[PDB]
Amino acid sequence: PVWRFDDRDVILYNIALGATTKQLKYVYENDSDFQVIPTFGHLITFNSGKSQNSFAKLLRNFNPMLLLHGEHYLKVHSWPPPTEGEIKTTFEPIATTPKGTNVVIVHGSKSVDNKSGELIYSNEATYFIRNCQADNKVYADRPAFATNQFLAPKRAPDYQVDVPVSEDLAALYRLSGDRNPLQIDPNFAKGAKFPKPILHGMCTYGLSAKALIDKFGMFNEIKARFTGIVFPGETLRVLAWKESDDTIVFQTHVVDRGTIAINNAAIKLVGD
Amino acid sequence: PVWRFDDRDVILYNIALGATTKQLKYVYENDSDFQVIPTFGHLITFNSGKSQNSFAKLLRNFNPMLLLHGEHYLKVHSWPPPTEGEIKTTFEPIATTPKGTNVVIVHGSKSVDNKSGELIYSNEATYFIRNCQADNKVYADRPAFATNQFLAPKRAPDYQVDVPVSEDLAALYRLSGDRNPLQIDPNFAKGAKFPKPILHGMCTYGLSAKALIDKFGMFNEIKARFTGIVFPGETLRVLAWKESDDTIVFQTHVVDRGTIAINNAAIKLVGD
Ligand SMILES: CCCCCCC[C@@H](O)CC(=O)SCCNC(=O)CCNC(=O)[C@H](O)C(C)(C)COP(=O)(O)OP(=O)(O)OC[C@H]1O[C@@H](n2cnc3c(N)ncnc32)[C@H](O)[C@@H]1OP(=O)(O)O
Ligand SMILES: CCCCCCC[C@@H](O)CC(=O)SCCNC(=O)CCNC(=O)[C@H](O)C(C)(C)COP(=O)(O)OP(=O)(O)OC[C@H]1O[C@@H](n2cnc3c(N)ncnc32)[C@H](O)[C@@H]1OP(=O)(O)O
Repeated sequence: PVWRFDDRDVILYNIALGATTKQLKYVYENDSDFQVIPTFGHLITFNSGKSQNSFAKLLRNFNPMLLLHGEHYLKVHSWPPPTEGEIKTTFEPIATTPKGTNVVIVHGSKSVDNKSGELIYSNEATYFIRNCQADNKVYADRPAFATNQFLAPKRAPDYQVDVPVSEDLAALYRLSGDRNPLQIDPNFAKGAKFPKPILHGMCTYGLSAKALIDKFGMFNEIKARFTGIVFPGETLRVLAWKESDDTIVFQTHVVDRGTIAINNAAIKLVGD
Repeated sequence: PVWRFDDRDVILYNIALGATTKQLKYVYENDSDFQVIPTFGHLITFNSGKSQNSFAKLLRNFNPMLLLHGEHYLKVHSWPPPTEGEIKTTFEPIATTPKGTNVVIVHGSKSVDNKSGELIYSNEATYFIRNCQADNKVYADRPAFATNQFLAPKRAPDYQVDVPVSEDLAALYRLSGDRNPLQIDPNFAKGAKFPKPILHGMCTYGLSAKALIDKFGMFNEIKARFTGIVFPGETLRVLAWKESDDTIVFQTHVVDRGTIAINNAAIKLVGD
């Protein structure tokens, strides 16, 4: 379950989240401040091989076509996140909860340096799966940040910014590891009850992450709920509330349809 | 000297050349017509290890910073080009010719399938190197197509298309293998007497090739002279003439400055 990556991966990922040559630190591997947007650490989800599917042991009548990314939580334990090297990931179940004819499963992971043993990333993916069953069980504990609902305060955001999503971004973003046909193949997306392919939840998430970093700087911790779908070609609106010296609460909206794509979300800033 | 590549490399390359999700044949690995734009075969130039620099052994006063891609010839011998596998490449010098304080050097290569021995690609790369010296020598015979002038006919073009070059295109394109700082680092480009980083010769070429394919179909042989620089953010204009059942002659102009970027160029269409 070893993920091998280098600056090519870093740059291909950063570019997909909107890094331009105005920011050589994200797109040029020899730049003095070369760095990867920390949501990159989620990619153990897709590049750890067969063991990454171990959540499915707990599901009855699982059709991957009907799976949606429901929430994601990511912690970077070792700062800054590496731009090259080797990471070994170990997976474990956290919880399964029936929601009507749906299931919500929480899949937990730890990602270490495969050379040294050093803890680098921790992830908790939550899937919302339609027409699926599972036992009502809790298996493991979670950090508070991961279950914080991070309700936006009832006041205007301290910061707001629009982020265009290219019609072709899913095709580029998916090269980072998530080959799900759902986001590229119209006939597959049609079988999952969408009128055309949708945008990877983790893409919206990274686009939001990137926008927040330009404004508030780097973070080592992130959690969010995917509350509504995004299509390639649409324009996102990232709303940000600075709730402490440390913590930025946010929402990502779809300008075009007036829905909320990301809710119950926050980042925790690395300090100085 | 083994290049390992797969659908990811293919799609990453296709996108940099302007392939969109309207063309799933170029950007989705499970499309039944999944295929790579054949200029992909030049990439042995960058993905074959240290032996690929062997041309420099014939050079005196060589500074890589002062190197420019001068001409390029590619033949595809095995149709269609593979979208995954392993290719072993071997290189030979073809010619060195001093032009005043410059050197023109031609670097020959054959790229086989590493498992089978099958000739996949052949390349002839011509570099124009400023402030360089070399002997006046001819080492090898060359195909007619590689040395053809392909004079643009006097009549009006049969076909004409504009191809906009994103200002960020260099940053994506170079992930296909060519890591030269000339195209990304403004400081290095300044050392080369360019007011901003230039676009990769092979990108202009691939962009041009892509546009030619959308109109004329697939080709298995291509040759072009790089006669003018291109800057990312500029608009290319491809000019084309059908000169036989086999052969399409072209040029690529830079609209913004009224220069000729690619001249003395043709493609050989794939048969029936
Ligand atoms: C190899 C590993 C593979 C793993 C990665 C897989 C590949 C990935 O590429 C997949 C993707 O990227 S898919 C795209 C990203 N996600 C989305 O777009 C989801 C957008 N949100 C929605 O369509 C709805 O919130 C929707 C449809 C999810 C739910 O909305 P509703 O149908 O209106 O459900 P609702 O009636 O609101 O809620 C029922 C109960 O579920 C809880 N809940 C709601 N949304 C949730 C969510 N997003 N995550 C977790 N739980 C959620 C509610 O609390 C409710 O519970 P309760 O009744 O106890 O209050
Ligand atoms: C393993 C790793 C290897 C890596 C390899 C490559 C890595 C890459 O990153 C490199 C790139 O992509 S660099 C960018 C691409 N190239 C360009 O943009 C060049 C555009 N062309 C020019 O600026 C000029 O034609 C220019 C500057 C090239 C020449 O024009 P001039 O200085 O005006 O010279 P001129 O008076 O026109 O001619 C002098 C003699 O040189 C010959 N010549 C001219 N252009 C040539 C060319 N493009 N190719 C070959 N020979 C050329 C002329 O024939 C003339 O010789 P003669 O008088 O005997 O005929």
